[PDB]
Amino acid sequence: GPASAAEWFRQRSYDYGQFPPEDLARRKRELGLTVSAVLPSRNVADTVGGIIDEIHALNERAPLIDQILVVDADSEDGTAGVAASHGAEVYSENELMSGYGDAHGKGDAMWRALSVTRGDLVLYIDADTRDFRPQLAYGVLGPVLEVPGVRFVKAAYRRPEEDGGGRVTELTAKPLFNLFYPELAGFVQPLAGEFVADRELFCSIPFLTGYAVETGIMIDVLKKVGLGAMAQVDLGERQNRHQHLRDLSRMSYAVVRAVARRLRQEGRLQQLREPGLPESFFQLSDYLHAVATPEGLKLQEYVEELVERPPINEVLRV
Amino acid sequence: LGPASAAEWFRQRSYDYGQFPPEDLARRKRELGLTVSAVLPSRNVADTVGGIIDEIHALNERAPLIDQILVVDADSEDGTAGVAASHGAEVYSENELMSGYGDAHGKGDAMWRALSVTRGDLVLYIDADTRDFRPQLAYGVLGPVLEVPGVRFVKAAYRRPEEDGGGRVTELTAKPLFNLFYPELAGFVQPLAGEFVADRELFCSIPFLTGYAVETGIMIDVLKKVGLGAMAQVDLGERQNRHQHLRDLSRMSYAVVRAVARRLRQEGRLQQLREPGLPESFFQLSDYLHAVATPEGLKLQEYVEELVERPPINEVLR
Ligand SMILES: [Cl-]
Ligand SMILES: [Cl-]
Ligand SMILES: [Cl-]
Ligand SMILES: [Cl-]
Ligand SMILES: [Mg+2]
Ligand SMILES: [Mg+2]
Repeated sequence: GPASAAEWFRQRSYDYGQFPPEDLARRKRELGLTVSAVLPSRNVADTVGGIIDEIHALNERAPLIDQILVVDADSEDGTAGVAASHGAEVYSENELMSGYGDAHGKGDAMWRALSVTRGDLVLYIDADTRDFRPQLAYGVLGPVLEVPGVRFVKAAYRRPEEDGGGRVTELTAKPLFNLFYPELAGFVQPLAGEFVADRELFCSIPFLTGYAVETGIMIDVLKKVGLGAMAQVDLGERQNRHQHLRDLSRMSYAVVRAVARRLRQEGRLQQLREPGLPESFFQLSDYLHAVATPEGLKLQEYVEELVERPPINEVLRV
Repeated sequence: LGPASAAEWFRQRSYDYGQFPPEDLARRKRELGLTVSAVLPSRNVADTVGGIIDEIHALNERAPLIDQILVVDADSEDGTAGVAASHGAEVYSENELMSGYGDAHGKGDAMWRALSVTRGDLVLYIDADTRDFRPQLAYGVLGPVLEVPGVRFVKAAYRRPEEDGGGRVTELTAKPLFNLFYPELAGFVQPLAGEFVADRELFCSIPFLTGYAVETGIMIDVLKKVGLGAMAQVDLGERQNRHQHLRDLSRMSYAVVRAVARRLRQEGRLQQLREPGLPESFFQLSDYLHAVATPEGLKLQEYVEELVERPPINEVLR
């Protein structure tokens, strides 16, 4: 395995420039591999159309993506119809793994998607990217297709200069990973939605359902394949999204919850509830967010249960 | 028995500074014979400490509340010392106080050492970098210590100029971490606030973490010492934001994480932190690894900060 974070960073970081699309396509045909691109799509009517159009144009020059799969996460904006009218295979998430109830977020979408992905490789992609450059499709395929032993590949990129990622990455994930999962500290965008692996890998791990999904995947893939089999590819620039700091806070909470849950399974965290601490203070699903408003201080409460899906292998018709 | 919930505490222990007219506070302070020291941990703040001291003096004219003003200077290159002295504050070098401990390890070291020169029954910590120092920044948090019996420790609450739950580190690191591991603290609007007051005995009876981890350690240790019902916060109105770079915030977030981790390890909630099989080269809590994307490629950068716990100053000074 890798000797240190730094040795991994050196051996397992690439630029998209090292994998021209033509070459990859040649290689893929040679390997006899297929690729499903999965777009978990929640109210992305203004963007999925463009992404699908670009994947299509890419496939013109170099056939790399076999299945374009949009999973509509109960959108109210016309997402499903936009995706459909641009030629993607579209599924509502309610209709997949239907015995599971209704959509419980990005993770649930990404997980359920596996039941209809046909490719040997599953490439997850963010559906909300505003100017989708071809390399957001193929860049991460580079190392899975060409480097022995590499099994999982994450995007790295920068906003429009030293980009350590968005705010949840910078202030929640990187700090927690440095402390608890030092092997993950070399990833530039550990929470990126573009990543690819063998379909079998994804079918064999649990998926956290909400925002914590990328966090749980990073940790579980690490434990499964080892750091040496993980890589990242510099894809250049990505206009980061805008969001309200107030809403990032609950996303940060999910990241925390995911680490805490994994720490508890490893046995590093035990007796999470402090003996002495009254029951009334203890409710993990209950997030309190104290704020100051022009009208006084207020205690806001958010209730989100941390739902987790089992390895879909265990639960899908074989 | 204490508050039965964070919401119960939030109602009973949150105040507005309007509830504590300074002249009323001054009377009660006089009646009890209490003195107050104001401690300003100062690193390169020549442009702001002048006003702060000035304003504190102006407030004492209407209502004597601060008996001693201590500027503890981190050997600023900007003439902080001269400014503060000429404005009539007492000035001390952080490296001269408690010098047997060597040179100072950042903000927390300076705050701890100051306890060797504060003579006040009560110690009020204040930010030295505030641009517009309003009167209530000097008296607001004194309200409950003085007027509410049972209350020993009071934290500032405030908003930036619809719903302010704090700066990025507070929002994305502290609140998430406290919600999970220290739910008793989730009602604090500004848990990492630099301005807060307690009795000197209390401060002398707890360790201080050095560096940026100090505010976190204090919250957790005060909580354990006196209980939630003895803590309060007071809304102080509008506080200007001092904005900084998302990169540098990452190191600060990591200090919050480190402070929580250490307390968890000491309680026994966290154990066997270094996973077995993880090569020694990966495990170094003082080394923060910060992966970034630059226009010249991906870069793994590294920040080193030794975390030091100063003992309760009572154990040093008999
Ligand atoms: Cl859990
Ligand atoms: Cl839950
Ligand atoms: Cl430690
Ligand atoms: Cl250390
Ligand atoms: Mg809770
Ligand atoms: Mg380290």
